[PDB]
This record gives sequence, C-alpha cells and structure tokens, in this order.
Amino acid sequence: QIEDKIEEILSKIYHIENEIARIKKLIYSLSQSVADRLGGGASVNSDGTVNAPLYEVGTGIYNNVGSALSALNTSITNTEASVAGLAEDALLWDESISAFSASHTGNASKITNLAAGTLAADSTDAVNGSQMKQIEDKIEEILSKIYHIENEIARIKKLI
Amino acid sequence: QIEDKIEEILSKIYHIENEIARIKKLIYSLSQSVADRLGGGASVNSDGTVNAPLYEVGTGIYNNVGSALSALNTSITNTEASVAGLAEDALLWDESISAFSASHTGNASKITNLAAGTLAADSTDAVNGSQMKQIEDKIEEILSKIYHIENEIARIKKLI
Amino acid sequence: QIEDKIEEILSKIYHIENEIARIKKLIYSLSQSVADRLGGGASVNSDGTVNAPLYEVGTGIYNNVGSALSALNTSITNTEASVAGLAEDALLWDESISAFSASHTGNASKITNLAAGTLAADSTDAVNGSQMKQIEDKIEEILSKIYHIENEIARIKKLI
Repeated sequence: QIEDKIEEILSKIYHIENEIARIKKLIYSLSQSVADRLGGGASVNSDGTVNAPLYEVGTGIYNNVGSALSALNTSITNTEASVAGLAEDALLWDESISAFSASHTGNASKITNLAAGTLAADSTDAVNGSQMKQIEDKIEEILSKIYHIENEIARIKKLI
Repeated sequence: QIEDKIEEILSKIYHIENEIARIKKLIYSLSQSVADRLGGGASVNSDGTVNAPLYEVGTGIYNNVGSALSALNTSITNTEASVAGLAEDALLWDESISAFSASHTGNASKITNLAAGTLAADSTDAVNGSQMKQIEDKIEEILSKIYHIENEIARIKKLI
Repeated sequence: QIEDKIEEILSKIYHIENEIARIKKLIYSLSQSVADRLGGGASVNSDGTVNAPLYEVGTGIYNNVGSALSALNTSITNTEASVAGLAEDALLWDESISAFSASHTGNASKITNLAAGTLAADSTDAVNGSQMKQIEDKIEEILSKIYHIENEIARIKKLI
C-alpha cells in the first residue's frame, strides 16, 4: 500500500493546486465587483487591492464614500441656510391675513425704491411718497385760495 | 523514516485542506459584509461576487456609489439654482436701509397687481393708482369751483 | 524513484503553504482597502470582515451607503419643498410686465403692515391707507368751506 499511498497523495495535491488557482481568481473577481459597485473610477490594483475612487462633490474631490457623503451633507446645509435667509427677508404672503405682509421682526415696515405708479382709474400700481407730496402741495394751494376768498368776502360783507 | 514521512505528509495535507475550507468561508463572509455595508439590496452572488446595489436618487436608479453621489450633487445644484433665482427676483428686506427694497437691477421699480387699500386712520394697507386718481379728480373739481367763485366775485367786485 | 517522489511532494507542499500564507494576506489587504474606500470609520474585524461605517447625515447615523444616500435624498427633497413654498408666497419680480407683482393665485392682492412713507418730492417710499385717509379728510373740509362760500355768495347775490 506504499506506491498507492503516493498515487493518491499526488492526486490530492493536484486537487489542492486546482482549488488555489480557483481561489486566486475568486479574490480578483470579488475585488473587481467591489470596484464596480463603488464606481468613481475605482479599479483593481496589481496587488489585488481596490484603488481609491475619485468622487466629485462641489469643487472638491473625495477618495472615500464617507468624505463624499459628508461633503453632500454640508452643501445641503449651506443651501438650507440660504433658503432660511430668504425666508427671513422676503416680503411674503400671510395666509392668516389674506395679504402680503410688510411686517419685519414684528414691526410694520417701509417699502422704498418704489418707482411712481400710473395714475388712472384702473391702475393697480402702488404709489409713492413723491406722488402723495404733489397732492399735498395742491391741497395747500387750494386752502390759500379759500382764505383769500374768505377775506375778499369779509371786506364786501362789512362794506355795504 | 519512509512510512513516517508519509504519515506526516498526509497530516500536513489534512491541515492544508482545513485551511482551504476556512479561506473559502472567509471570502464569502468578507463578500457578505461588503454587501451589507453598501446596502441598496447588494447581495452575494453564487460565484462569490457582490451583486450591484440599486440606489434611488430623484427619479433615477444608480448601480454604483459614484453615480448616486453624482446624482445627489446635481439635485443640490438644481435646488441652489432655484434659490439664486428667488434671490434675484424676490422683493427683499435691505438691512442697510432698514426697509423692504423695490430696487431691481439698480432701478426703482413698480409694484403692480395691487388691490386697493382700506382707507382709514389706522390702515397699514398700501394704496394704488386707481385710489390716487380718484383723489386727483376731486382736486380738479375743487379747482373749477374755485375759478367759478373768483369770477362770480370779480363780477360783483366791479359792479358796485 | 520512491525517495525522489517524496522529495518533490515535500517541495510542492512547501510551495502550497507559501501560497496559502500569501492568500491569507491578500484577503486582509483587500479587506483593508475596501474599509478605506468606504470611510466613515469602517475597519477590518478580527474575523476578516469589514466593520460597518458610521455616516452622519442630518441628525441621523447610517451604517451602510444606501441608507445614507436615501437620507441625503430626503434632505434635498425637504429643502426643495421649502424653496417651492417660498416661490408660491414671495412677492416676485415678473419679467413679462417689468415690475414686482402683488398677484396671488390669480388675484390682485393687498400689501398690509406697511409703515407710513416719507412725503417729500423725492421720496420713493410706498404710502399707506392712513396717509391717504388724512388727504381725504382735508378734501371733505375743503368742500364744506366751498359750500359755505356758495351760500354766502348766494345771499349777497339776491340781496342787491
């Protein structure tokens, strides 16, 4: 049973060598598939490791998934900060009062840098201070003409 | 020392077979753990590779991490573009002047499609062109009555 | 050829043991590289598996890439929802009419909580209902003075 024992040792060694060649190929296949699922140019190195992906987020490049996710989180944070800024400063429709509200930090506020509205019976343009001042000037002139009328009348009222 | 040498060859072969069965199981365990850390339904294929994850971002499905990160970057980009649009077009509080500003691209601008404000001593409603026109009409009528008064007065002024 | 056959069996076994030690080290190197490319503190466990990353997105922690991507998708969704809210409610520049528009859901709308505008010949401040009411009161007083003038005139008109 000695030459027989050698015969089978050589055959079992042959099966082991086949397993090793199959295992070596399983490892690079695994490695390749992982590189594929990472994307961003991840590839398999000559030594069997997965070379780093290159992920572009914003103006930066990230060599791992966590750093990219973090960068996306920060971008969304910054965009939310801009949105909250707009929301604090925008002249907004207020549903509770059915109107746009020029309230700011609890106070009625001005609107300024407003160009003059068309004055017509069907104009829906807002009007400004310059336009109302011209009306106020007309009114003051009307009152002076009236005071002149009251005096001219008074003179003839006594002179009779 | 010949049968002894066989005895140990069979024992060393037995240790190698145990190592191979342990290595085969290490590879599928590694593979499984990688599938778990990727998520998105990644699983281990019969051949030992990691099947692709399916990541939903927006209206698309992405089969690798890089393509998903890219898609998230583009969504945030698009949302920032909407925000910048709002910021260019919104009627905004200007802290430097303590007031909302109807400035647009450096010019005083109109506000139009404005419904008529309540006219009362405590109204904080904006007023429109139609409302100011009605005032201007009243003023023109007042001036004609005054001119009629000046003439009636003049007639009696000479006729004495 | 029997002792020779043993000589080479021991040498082929020696090459196989070297391959196994090289393969064991390839697996932990692969594992390490995958842990590195995942980031978020992913590390290699004693058993050769990749321990889970810890990815922070918003106020949550996610133990796999898919769940993190999902969380980033939901955050961007929520930020877009805020932006669309602003866009529906903001008083906006309308390029088609070259003016800010106080239109809301197809209707001319009020602006209220507006503080009084400066009345001067170069004021670009919007004016409110309280300011226009004071003008209307002045006008009513002017008309009563005129009616008094018409009566005083009429009396002297007949009395001659």
